[PDB]
Amino acid sequence: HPTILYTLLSPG
Amino acid sequence: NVPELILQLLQLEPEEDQVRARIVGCLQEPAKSRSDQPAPFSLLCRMADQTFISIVDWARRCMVFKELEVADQMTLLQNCWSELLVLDHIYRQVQYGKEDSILLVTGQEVELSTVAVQAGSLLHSLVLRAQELVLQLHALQLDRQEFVCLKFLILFSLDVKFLNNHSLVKDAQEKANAALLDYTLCHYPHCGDKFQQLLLCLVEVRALSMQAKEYLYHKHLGNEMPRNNLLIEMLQAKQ
Ligand SMILES: CCCCCCCCCCCCCCCC(=O)OC[C@H](COP(=O)(O)OCCN)OC(=O)CCCCCCCCCCCCCCC
Repeated sequence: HPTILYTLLSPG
Repeated sequence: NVPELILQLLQLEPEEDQVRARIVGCLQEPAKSRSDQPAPFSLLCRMADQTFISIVDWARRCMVFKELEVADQMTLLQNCWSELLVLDHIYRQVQYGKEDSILLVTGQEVELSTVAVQAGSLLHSLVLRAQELVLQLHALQLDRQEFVCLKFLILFSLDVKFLNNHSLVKDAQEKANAALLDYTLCHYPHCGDKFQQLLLCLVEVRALSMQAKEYLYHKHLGNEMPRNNLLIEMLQAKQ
């Protein structure tokens, strides 16, 4: 479930 | 004389100067914006995307929000992304103080006459409506303390029933509402219900944000948005 938002919040 | 929550939020609020520098650094190449005339749609889309990234970074540092699990953090941002972007634009105009032009986060100034020429009916309407809200907030003497409290209120505007951590967010909601009420009553006593008026302005921001989402959806259906656009990802709410 990789999303841009997730990469912004999961320090990566 | 200022609520603790607001004092804390002020410490996390960047300077319009640094945000501008940060975004122009992430944006900038050459073909439009620089030149001025005409106006880059793709560049403005990237500018809005970068503005939201700056907002997400602010949220990540915020008291309470920083204590939540990623799932709760994403749910909160999925509920308020458009409102935070609209409030950000509106506050920028309140400080700008010019009724015939709009100020962008990059520092670019756009004449409203230019918007009338280039924008379609939907976007033109959105820009004009935002300016009406700017006028209301200017008349209410909206200040930085109130602005940061409103941002926090919007961030935690979601009913706690949609989150895992209820107690933490519930307390934040109560603290924020109490802070805005206390601050406005103490600093602007002659504006009887400034607190209520500001909350009504948020109702207006919400309505405007929904119309903004409709504009984005229209652009999406016409395949006019840049690929991998973050605002469109937020619009799809599938994270
Ligand atoms: C979801 C909330 C997002 C908030 C984002 C706030 C961003 C403030 C940006 C203000 C930009 C003014 C540009 C004038 C450019 C001009 O007039 O350009 C005219 C063109 C529009 O042509 P048209 O598409 O109508 O053409 C139809 C036939 N060509 O547009 C652009 O370059 C638009 C690029 C804007 C990308 C912003 C994506 C954000 C949409 C939110 C729209 C929200 C307005 C909100 C007001 C509160």
